[PDB]
Amino acid sequence: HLASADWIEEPVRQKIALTHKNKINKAGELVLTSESSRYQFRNLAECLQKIRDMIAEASDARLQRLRIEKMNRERLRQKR
Amino acid sequence: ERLEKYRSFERYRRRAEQEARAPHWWRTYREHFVRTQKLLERKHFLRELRANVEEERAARLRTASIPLEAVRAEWERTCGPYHKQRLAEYYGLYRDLFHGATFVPWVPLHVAYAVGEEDLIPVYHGNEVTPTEASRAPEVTYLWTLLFINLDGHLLEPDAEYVHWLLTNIPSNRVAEGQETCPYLPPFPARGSGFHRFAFLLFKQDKPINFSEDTRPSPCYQLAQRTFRTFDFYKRHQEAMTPAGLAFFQCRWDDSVTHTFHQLLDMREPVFEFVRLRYLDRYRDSH
Amino acid sequence: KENEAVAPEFTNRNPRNLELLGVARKERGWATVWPNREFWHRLRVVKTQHHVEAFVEHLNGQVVVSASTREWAIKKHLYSTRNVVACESIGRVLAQRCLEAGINFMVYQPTPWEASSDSIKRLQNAMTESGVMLREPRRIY
Repeated sequence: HLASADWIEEPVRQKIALTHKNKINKAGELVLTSESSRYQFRNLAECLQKIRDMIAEASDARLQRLRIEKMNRERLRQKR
Repeated sequence: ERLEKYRSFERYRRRAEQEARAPHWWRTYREHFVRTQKLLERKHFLRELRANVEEERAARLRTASIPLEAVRAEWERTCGPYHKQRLAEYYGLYRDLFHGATFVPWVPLHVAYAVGEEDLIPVYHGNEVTPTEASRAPEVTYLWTLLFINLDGHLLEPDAEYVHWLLTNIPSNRVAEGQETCPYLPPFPARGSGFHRFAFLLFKQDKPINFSEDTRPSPCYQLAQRTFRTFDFYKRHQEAMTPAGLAFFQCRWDDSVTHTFHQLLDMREPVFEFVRLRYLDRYRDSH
Repeated sequence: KENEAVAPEFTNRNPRNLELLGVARKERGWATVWPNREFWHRLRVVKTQHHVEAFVEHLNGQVVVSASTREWAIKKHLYSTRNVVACESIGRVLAQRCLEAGINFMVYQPTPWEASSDSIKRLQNAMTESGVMLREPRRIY
């Protein structure tokens, strides 16, 4: 669980969530899987390395368009 | 000079696009991926308009203007029904509702959702109205039969659809006299399914027919009994039903949708989203 | 509660469900031809010798909104079918028809000479004030 996890400092937690929000499960847990080798520990080791990279690396237009289309809808909403 | 030269690029582009539309021996994208008296009276007015110096003065002064409202009413009367069919067909209502049967509408059906009492939200063809704005039954202005559908609002079966409210034996324009076969239900579009198209159908009634089969308990909050098919229902009544009016809007998910699913539908909110050495030397690259 | 049962997958059939959502595919081919095809709808403006017409066409090639000065309603209130104001009026009429059709977004690709035309610029000014967007939303991958 990225947000609840207190070992990660709060500034890093937000930055990790923004960059890797796609990897956060519906439960809120951050799920990462590679399985790039036939050895489980190497697969785990690859997972471990990514976390270290994620920790180190971590350490709106959409809203405007919705207003524009909503404004267009209101003007488009004229048959009274 | 012998070869013809289009004096604008777009003319070639439009001609090429028109050329591409027709099939050709050479490969193209599409193949792989695919009364009189009234007019004479009208013309007399046009000559008068041209003669008017004031209109000419505005044109040279580039200050002339036109009233949109006046044009809109005239357009509906003249060729509005034909454009009405295009929107319905483009959205796939005919294929989904009548299994491909196409009808030119003749009654200029118009619907709007009453916002309290001050104003009423229009329902255009292809309109966008939020489910929060559909908590109430809409006003319809145009015997007769009036029917409501959520074409893609069904949550379990693709072909099936649900009725919002169905009125039968509508006399002339007044709709309060129609039999309330189906009680009104607010829209309940599933989250993550985007825009659901709801079509409002008006059918000419040659003779009054009691649709006891289509009568539903009032109030009814069961989806199992709301499910129906337009095609078979229309086929059963195709003899006395000829569609002439249309009105349809698109709705997204909204906070009211949660209320509709829980308060009266009394079920969980539906959520969906489209999803886009020796022994080991042989296994590894090294060997 | 029996009602609580919900199907695993939806059965949305609306043709514009993905297009309105933004997930629908945009033409990414025609790399050897100009201009880009990454538009769901396009504005086609055709000025004839005596009439000015503006159309909005979807990728499938079916015009959904068609505005023409030859139409009786507009012309009776329009002094001369060919004029700068006519382009403004047809733009507002096309917008109103765009308002009628429910289409809010379209891609316009004026030519160098057409773009320089004041009538087309005023027509675009009519479109922007009416809310019709000359730029469509980007597709969602």
